[PDB]
Amino acid sequence: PYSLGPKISDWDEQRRDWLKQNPSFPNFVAPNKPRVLLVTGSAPKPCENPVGDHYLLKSIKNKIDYCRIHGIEIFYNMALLDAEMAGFWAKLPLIRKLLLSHPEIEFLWWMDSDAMFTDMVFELPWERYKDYNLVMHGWNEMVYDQKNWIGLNTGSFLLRNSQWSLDLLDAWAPMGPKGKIREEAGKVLTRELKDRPAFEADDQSAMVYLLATEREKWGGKVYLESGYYLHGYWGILVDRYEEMIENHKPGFGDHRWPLVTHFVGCKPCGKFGDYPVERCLRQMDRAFNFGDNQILQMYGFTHKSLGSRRVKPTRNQTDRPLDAKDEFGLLHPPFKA
Amino acid sequence: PYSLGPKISDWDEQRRDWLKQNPSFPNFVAPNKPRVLLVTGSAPKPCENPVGDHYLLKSIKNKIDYCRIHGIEIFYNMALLDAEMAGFWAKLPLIRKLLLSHPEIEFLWWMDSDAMFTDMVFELPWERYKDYNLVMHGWNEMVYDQKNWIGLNTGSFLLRNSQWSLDLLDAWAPMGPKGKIREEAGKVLTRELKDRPAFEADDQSAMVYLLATEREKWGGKVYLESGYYLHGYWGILVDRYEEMIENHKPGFGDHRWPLVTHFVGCKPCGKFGDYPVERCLRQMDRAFNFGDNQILQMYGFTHKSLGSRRVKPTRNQTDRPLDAKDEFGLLHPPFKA
Ligand SMILES: [Mn+2]
Ligand SMILES: [Mn+2]
Repeated sequence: PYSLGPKISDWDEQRRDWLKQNPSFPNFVAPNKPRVLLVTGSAPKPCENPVGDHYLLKSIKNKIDYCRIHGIEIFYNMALLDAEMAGFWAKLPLIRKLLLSHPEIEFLWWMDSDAMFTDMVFELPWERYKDYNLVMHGWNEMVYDQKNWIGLNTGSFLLRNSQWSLDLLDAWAPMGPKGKIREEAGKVLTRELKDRPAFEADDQSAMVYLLATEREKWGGKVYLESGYYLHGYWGILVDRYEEMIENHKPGFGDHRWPLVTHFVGCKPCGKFGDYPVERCLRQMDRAFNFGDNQILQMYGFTHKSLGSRRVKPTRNQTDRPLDAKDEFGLLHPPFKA
Repeated sequence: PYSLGPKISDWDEQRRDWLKQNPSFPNFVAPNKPRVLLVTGSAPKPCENPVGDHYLLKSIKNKIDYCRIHGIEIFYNMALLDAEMAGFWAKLPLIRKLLLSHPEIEFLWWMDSDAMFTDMVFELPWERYKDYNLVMHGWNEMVYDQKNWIGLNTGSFLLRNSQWSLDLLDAWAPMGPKGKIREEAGKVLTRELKDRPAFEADDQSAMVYLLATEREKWGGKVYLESGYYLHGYWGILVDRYEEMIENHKPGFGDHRWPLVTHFVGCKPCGKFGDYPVERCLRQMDRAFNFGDNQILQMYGFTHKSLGSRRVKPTRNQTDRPLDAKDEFGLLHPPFKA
């Protein structure tokens, strides 16, 4: 029987004792501000589609920028820790290892390489989640009533460092082991979930199924967020960027200015995507520049357009660089004070 | 004539005033630990040789890991701010912009994309530099006496946020403007510097020439460091990794375990390069794994060999993960306390 690791039952007590013995490493860097580790990753080998690595590079630059502004540490994984949990299941062993190795982290933010930050101002509403252990974008009706395989998203989620979360990982992993287990679990998921195509079990479908069938055990500590785009499906966002620039401003996080643009269905690095690679790549460039404009503007620059790598000044140089203060206070924000 | 920007003459007073008004952003994060921003970058377009982008991705992962452990923020530039200062000269306008935009940073650490951290334990000896404004790997005799074009290295250096440094940037830039200026400067540099081949002016040669011709003006505040490999030439280091693993341990930073392995002359993003690309990529793989083993060790894994992307456990999983303080104290080091 597959196991993520030796059973731990007293992790909340272990963390409590460790935190008391190591006050230099508090789990809350401030009142309503948990210590957060953002975790992402990609394969240790070059992309099968070679230009895909350039897009991975732009993706990590984008996350570096958001995390620098917001005081979040980053871990970038390139190692397969468990051959049975390859592919999109690889995040489970990695997450468990990081939680157990970093008792000082309160929340782990898993974020796919193909999920891009497009609101550099918006800060997660941490106080909203003080009584919750897992936060995912999604809708209660789609998950619990319809059992829709896209009723939630596992490409951008928050998981609290807690015994509950270790237990959740154990309950989530069973459909993952490569081979007959994952193949047959995929048949179950396609039969039981709404709108799922035929393919081996994936972690997102497995989470929908877990929550829909075991709601009494898990649902009370799960927050399905639909107020802002913790995950934002690219197809309904990327063509609207210029309208957002004209009508809105960074900071909204929702349809007015999405926190995350996530390129589900695109395969820039592998093969067999649902959308043409050329369309995906050009929209990924637009999303990158949409986010990057918010970084460059702190420094007096902007992209000439969302489709151009070239930048231009937004203002003249000055011999009093400290008299202004950037429009959105991202050079010296309270998240880093 | 070319100018990096309008003349500022009172930057030290401006920073002093800003720091007093913004005590939430001190320029020293600990008694003798300056606030440091590590700056790197790469050209905005995809590599002409697509696999080059994979190596840029491995490079930034490596820097993320070192900087997470050592409490250093990262800025990754992909924008050309000045068309005249193309190529490696592009770091001058970038550095100036970042210094003037981040008064809270005390040192900017410029590090090339082809420079990799290979000692994850070693911390820079900041107190050694308390009376200096520019720290580069090199030798006084090679720069000031021999005027050798490789007597110092500008691919990994520390520059203090100060008026002196603004003035240094102004004095360093004049040979940079692309075209006739850079071409004619290259003829002067090849004539005046020892061992320099014939090519247009580069920023490293221009720094040797500045210091050798204007030592009274600049030399007092420059620290040419040779006690550890703030820069380390890959061609003499990479073959010795096995010997280092057998005989030494991380933390020395020098010939026993180099802080930086720098792949000067390797150009995996372009078509040429001074050295055969095959050895370049194989040795970049080894340097990445040499550094990555120090990260993975914390988590109970190691690369199967220095040439392999695969990893293996170094120990069994446990239900008491917090009793093991990792060998080199990198999970909870004092740099992040
Ligand atoms: Mn995804
Ligand atoms: Mn270099």
